[PDB]
Amino acid sequence: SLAKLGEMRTHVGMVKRYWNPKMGFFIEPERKHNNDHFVLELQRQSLQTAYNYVKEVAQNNGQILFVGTKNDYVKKLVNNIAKRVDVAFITQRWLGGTLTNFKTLSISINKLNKLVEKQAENAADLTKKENLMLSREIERLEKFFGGVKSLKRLPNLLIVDDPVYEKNAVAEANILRIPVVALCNTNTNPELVDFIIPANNHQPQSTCLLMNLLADAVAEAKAMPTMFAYKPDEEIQIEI
Amino acid sequence: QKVNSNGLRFGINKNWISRWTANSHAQTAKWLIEDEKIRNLFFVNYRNAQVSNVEIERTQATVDVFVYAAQPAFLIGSENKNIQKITKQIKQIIGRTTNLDLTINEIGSPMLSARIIARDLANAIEARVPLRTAMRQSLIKVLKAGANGIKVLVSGRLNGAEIARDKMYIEGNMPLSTLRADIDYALEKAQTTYGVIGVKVWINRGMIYTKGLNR
Amino acid sequence: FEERIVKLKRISKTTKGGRNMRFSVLVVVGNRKGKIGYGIAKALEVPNAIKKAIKAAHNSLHTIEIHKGSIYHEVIGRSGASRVLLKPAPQGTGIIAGGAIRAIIELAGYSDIYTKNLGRNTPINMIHATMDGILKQLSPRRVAILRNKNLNE
Amino acid sequence: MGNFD
RNA sequence: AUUGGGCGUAAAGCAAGCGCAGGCGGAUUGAAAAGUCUGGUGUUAAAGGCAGCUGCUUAACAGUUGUAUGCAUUGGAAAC
RNA sequence: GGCGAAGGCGAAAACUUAGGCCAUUACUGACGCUUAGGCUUGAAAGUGUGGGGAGCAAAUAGGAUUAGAUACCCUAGUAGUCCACACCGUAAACGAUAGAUACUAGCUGUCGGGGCGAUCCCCUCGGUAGUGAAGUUAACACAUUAAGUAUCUCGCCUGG
RNA sequence: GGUGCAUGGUUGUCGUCAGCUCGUGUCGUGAGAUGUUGGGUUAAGUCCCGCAACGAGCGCAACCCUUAUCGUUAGUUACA
RNA sequence: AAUUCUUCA
Repeated sequence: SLAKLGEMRTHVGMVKRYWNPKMGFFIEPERKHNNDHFVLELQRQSLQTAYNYVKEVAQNNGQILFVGTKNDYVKKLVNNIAKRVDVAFITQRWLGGTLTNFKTLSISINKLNKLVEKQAENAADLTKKENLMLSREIERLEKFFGGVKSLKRLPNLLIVDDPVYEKNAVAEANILRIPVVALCNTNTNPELVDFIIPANNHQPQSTCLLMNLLADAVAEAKAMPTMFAYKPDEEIQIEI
Repeated sequence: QKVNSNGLRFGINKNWISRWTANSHAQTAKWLIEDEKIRNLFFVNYRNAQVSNVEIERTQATVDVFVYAAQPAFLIGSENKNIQKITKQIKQIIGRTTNLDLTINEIGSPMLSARIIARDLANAIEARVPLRTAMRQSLIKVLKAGANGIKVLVSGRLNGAEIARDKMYIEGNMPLSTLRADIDYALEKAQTTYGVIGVKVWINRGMIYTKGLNR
Repeated sequence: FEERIVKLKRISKTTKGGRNMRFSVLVVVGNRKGKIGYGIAKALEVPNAIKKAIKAAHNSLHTIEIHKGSIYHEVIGRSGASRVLLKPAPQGTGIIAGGAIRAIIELAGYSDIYTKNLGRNTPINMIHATMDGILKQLSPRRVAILRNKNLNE
Repeated sequence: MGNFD
């Protein structure tokens, strides 16, 4: 099965006594070691349900958004996922007012497309100073819109790396009617996320496993070969 | 408070509305006073044909006037009795010892001239029409033609005394500090029973900087 | 949709030189058949403020059904220290409420209901009290589902 | 929202 | 303010404490019926309040029919 | 930080004396809650009687600045600030929150008890802390030490 | 002639001070805040960085004239 | 030290 319990060799663990007791229901009895390990059957069930939901939304020709903005690592994970398998992504900080309003971003993305097309058509027919200024403007527009330039409507579903760090983003998502999914840390509300996935968010390796599994969930629905497709073996990749 | 935008560009972007010359300053004052009469005549006695502007081209013992409007029809009439009429009121101000040839023409896409805008606002205000609807219709109609922003404002008594609510509307791009932006200006007076109403209109007809020098 | 408006205020912020006169508007919108909503906005001119209020009211709609043309129980609107009492009415007698609440409950699609305000008479908090009073109610089918009974006997 | 069709 | 309000900053917690009287008050069991539940009997003038009907050229009104409410007495059961 | 019902309580020791906390296989059997009237205390100033004046300093004097200064500044300067016997009963006598009781998320400190028993680590019981959801309040903000859900009783409030 | 406490136009002034706001969106039951916050360099809300704000308008910089360099056209009523 | 600024919106 997907994410076999044997693969969960290092997946559980949380910060020492910083938790909402509403995750007491979705966790093991409180461990003395202050690192409350997790229940594997419920996380397996939730990951499978997320797998099916992503399958369905991809079948109905939908688009999903990826957000990852921790210190150095998760942004790199999302970047590697983006360039590896096609998916809508945001690598830099989610801006206040990025989902509840689209016109203010539709103008920006359309201007980005128009000026990048012009730059492709601009073959030094303008002055070098103005060309460099335009290139800097394109970099400015792309460094906040790293992946949102190919979708022209609202996303049907999206994942969140940390619900306590996309607080504005998740609040805006709950304002609208679209469902959301995230690696729900044990410091949230069991209402801000429609599909609860309890896991670690400060340990890089578990985040790696789950981001890769969800990327595969959206990929295998694209008629694209994947590696975690009911494969009992696993892989070794560590932070540095 | 603020300086007019039309005057600052006289001679660096636009050309003089009148092009003429004479000898030393002995009758040039008469030149100005006598062409001013026809200048104000075409604007006062004809507020139903929407004349855009008047150009006076009069040389030594001659006179030529190019006029631009949107419906020259009332200037000429259906049976040319007005053209003899207009010739005559030209005559008593120019004299009986000079020719009187003149011509009227149509300005292409007339919905970009501030003069007809000011005339329309004056006509709307003088008939006790709600000001809000007047400015809204005028602004939407002028912006429908396709151009840069418009700066139209009214001052005076609006249906009551102790005026403190002079409306001002602005949209698009209206750079006044730019040495040239082809922003034409007009000022008009609407005469109502509540005193005089001053309507000021700024119309921007595109950008021309870094290209050309005159017209 | 009938798009009726209620009491409007005249407000102005204060800066260096005069005061920035910019009043606000509040509005209720409803189809008189079950879908209703309310909104509040502000702008410099009347038409712009009205349009913004209509937009902010109409995007934020909510649903409520009609039980024989009236409410079948009593509700006490309790928000911002402003109570309002709603008591059931017979099959039909004529609408009875306060002006703002009259518009609120007429645009919902009710025939008649017993209404009486308590506390303050501020229209905005009064409307909010009407909202949380009318919303937090429950249906006989709801208790039928949650209780161990098919039909309420 | 189990279903999506 | 019984149905129907409050005392942190808008009026209002006595400076605090000891406490008679008064009021409130854990569980089992029987009895009692003081309240509480309740069948019957008697009474609460008429008019008027209210609901139908008749007549004054019609409402006004007049008349007629019925109409609650409290109280005593008596017989029954004992959750509080 | 602690104790006391409150005011208050900090050099040492002697005597008497108040209440509380933890565990109770021990005992009676609801003797419990509140409190109109009543009774006891109650910072500080002050009065009467008998003492003391080191310092401080109301009142008062003079010297300064100011137009004015019967004030802020300075030098003098008395009652008083102490003790013993009596009285006054007032304060922002404040946590601006009457007392009693059970329930309602959490997290991190400090203190006394008991257990494990080197303090430093853990659990259990109570009070004093800070941060905080639901709930509530007009918001400010409260929030297991409630201003929440509630119950019992006293006193009090009704425009200036 | 009166009425600049009925005005249009015009002008002074803060001041060539650098600020003044808007569309959409978010938070607050509200006036409102959020942009305009903060860290840097400039004369400047000029720009950048991060930031519940995304963008936008006027204003300031810019593009005009003039002086300082040189080339090109021209030679008088200069030049000689 | 360090003060006052006549009614009417």
